[PDB]
Amino acid sequence: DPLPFFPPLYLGGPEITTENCEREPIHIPGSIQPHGALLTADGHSGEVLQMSLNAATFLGQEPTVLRGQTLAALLPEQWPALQAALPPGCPDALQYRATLDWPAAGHLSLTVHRVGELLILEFEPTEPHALRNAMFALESAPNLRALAEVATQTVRELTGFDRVMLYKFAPDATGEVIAEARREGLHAFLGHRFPASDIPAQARALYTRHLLRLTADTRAAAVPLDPVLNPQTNAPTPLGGAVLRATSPMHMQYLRNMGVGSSLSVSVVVGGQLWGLIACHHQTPYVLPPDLRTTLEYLGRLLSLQVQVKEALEH
Amino acid sequence: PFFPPLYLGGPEITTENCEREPIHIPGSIQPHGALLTADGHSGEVLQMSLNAATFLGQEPTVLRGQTLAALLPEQWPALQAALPPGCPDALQYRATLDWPAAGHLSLTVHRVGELLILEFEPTEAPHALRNAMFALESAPNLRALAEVATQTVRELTGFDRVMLYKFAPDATGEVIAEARREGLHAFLGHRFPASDIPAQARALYTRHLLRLTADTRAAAVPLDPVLNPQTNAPTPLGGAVLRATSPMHMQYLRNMGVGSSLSVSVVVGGQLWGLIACHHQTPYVLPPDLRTTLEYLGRLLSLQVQVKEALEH
Ligand SMILES: *C/C=C1/C(=C/c2[nH]c(/C=C3[NH+]=C(/C=C4\NC(=O)C(C=C)=C4C)C(C)=C\3CCC(=O)O)c(CCC(=O)O)c2C)NC(=O)[C@H]1C
Ligand SMILES: *C/C=C1/C(=C/c2[nH]c(/C=C3[NH+]=C(/C=C4\NC(=O)C(C=C)=C4C)C(C)=C\3CCC(=O)O)c(CCC(=O)O)c2C)NC(=O)[C@H]1C
Repeated sequence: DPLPFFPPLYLGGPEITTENCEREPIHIPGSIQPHGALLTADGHSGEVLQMSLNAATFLGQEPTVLRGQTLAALLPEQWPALQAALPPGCPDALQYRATLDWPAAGHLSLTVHRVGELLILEFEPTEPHALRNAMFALESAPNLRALAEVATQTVRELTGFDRVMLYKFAPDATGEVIAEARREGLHAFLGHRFPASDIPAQARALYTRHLLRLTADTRAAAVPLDPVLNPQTNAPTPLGGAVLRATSPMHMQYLRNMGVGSSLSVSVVVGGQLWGLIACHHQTPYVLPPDLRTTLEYLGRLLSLQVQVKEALEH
Repeated sequence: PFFPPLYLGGPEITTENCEREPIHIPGSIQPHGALLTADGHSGEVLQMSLNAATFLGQEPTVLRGQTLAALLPEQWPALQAALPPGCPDALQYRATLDWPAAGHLSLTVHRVGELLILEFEPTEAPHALRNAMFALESAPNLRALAEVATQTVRELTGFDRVMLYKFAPDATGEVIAEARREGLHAFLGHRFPASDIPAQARALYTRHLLRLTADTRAAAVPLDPVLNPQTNAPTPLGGAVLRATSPMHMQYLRNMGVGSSLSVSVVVGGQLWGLIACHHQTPYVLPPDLRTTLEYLGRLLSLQVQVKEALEH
């Protein structure tokens, strides 16, 4: 039965069980994963409102100094570019990316998107023809099976992940692994099917708009935003669109129990519906840098197109 | 059918027989790169472009005996695996060579039956592609998508004019969006006859998704031999971006005052929906890595055109 979200934990909401699963507000956890930092800022003035508690250590500045400046002063070269790329009223799915040379922290990748009157800024550390070669190989795959196999093998070669699967949703939202590339010694998930509740209906809705989520370390504690609520609204900060967003503790338990230290998946979206996932596992924690993740994002789109094409060749 | 090419004493092309010029088999290439053909098994260099000596820095005869194994040691096994016998002519493999004579070359290979076609071009060596991808996806409708696409391509390439050129059901063409330098004629809204891109050119553009005329006044460079030794027949060059352009079309480009031209096919439901069409007033060799960006954009636009057309119908 579909039911509306509970309030999050920090607003006195209940703790989540196998029973009320589908009502966790996974988009507003009030916290981020510790391998990057996040700031929120007023979309018109550029006043800095919220920051992750670890921000001082990524950005090399005291909180009170950060919060006491506008983005115009903090990001003089990027602030006008942000404002042109992310105009008021734009969708929350639109992202702008730049690379910064920050004194204390080396090269940072900056990813920005806009939710209403809020700008959300994510900072992460950042670092030949493999993509072009893959694009052509995908297109020349003769059928859906060969496409799925080429796609899994390519992603594994690009990333070094221990396991890369192509998980396909059935009409009842039960899923099935239809191809996989895996490290020697791992047991096969190929052909196994998993119940629909493994990915509850509110996650699948989110996965249709924001096409990549990840869990870099399934044992890492989440880092709170400070303050936790958006001071504009005294309400929760929407983090659906932020890759740094904390993963559900239900899903992190489900991962640790499998022996997985790192998770990542890309949505494959066909005709406006979530067709399936490029899901990846690593046994140890593992951070895939932003520019490599971009390659996977591009492959997500290519695969969406090629899945349509291969399936049309099939009636 | 097709007329024989000129160099096999076929008729010269006119506006009476546009549909029959065998543009895939011109027997020549554009001079900003070099092309070798080679045997699929032996790696034996069978044809070369008369300009190969320039790019490769090799005494002419040296090449036309040697083997790819010898000539490209690191690459030759990769090719063997990447382009297995029986693969499609559409499948391409690329690498960057740090080659003694020329700082860096791009190498592009595909296979047509028993022949490997190798293309060499100068090359080199950020977020504009990722930023463009998200911009295309958040365009609210087909019109805005067209506008974003043309603007994005112009910004990435510096081309004087970028158009989105949409085919009607009878293959009449219509410019539905345009991004252009100040002080050019506007082609926005204009419609053109089907014959401007004849049926044989459209079919070849459904399979091979990018072509260009880097300089509308440059002479083609012959293949030597012109005929493939294997077959004593013309080498198919349709999958080669170095292919000499139709003189008919070079005449069209010159009459419009274009000096450099490039287009990318937008393919939806197995059919040619339209083209990203680029003009420059002067000669312009777009480097391979930037062309790759446009090739990606072509696929992304193909996806988004279907998405957007579905939310009208
Ligand atoms: C009470 C709720 C439970 C639940 C919730 C849940 N699951 C996700 C996300 C995912 N679950 C996945 C399931 C699988 N991963 C596999 O490898 C296999 C099979 C071999 C299955 C069936 C997957 C792939 C995801 C996607 C995320 C990822 O790739 O890591 C969420 C949403 C988490 C988030 O985005 O924060 C939630 C709430 N899962 C259960 O099993 C029950 C107990
Ligand atoms: C006897 C036939 C003639 C003919 C042949 C022909 N045309 C092409 C290719 C193209 N024609 C194009 C037409 C236009 N480009 C524009 O910018 C506009 C409008 C402002 C039009 C109408 C285009 C875009 C192409 C594709 C190539 C490109 O991007 O430049 C070919 C094939 C060329 C080749 O691949 O070698 C041929 C044989 N053109 C005529 O006008 C008639 C008289």
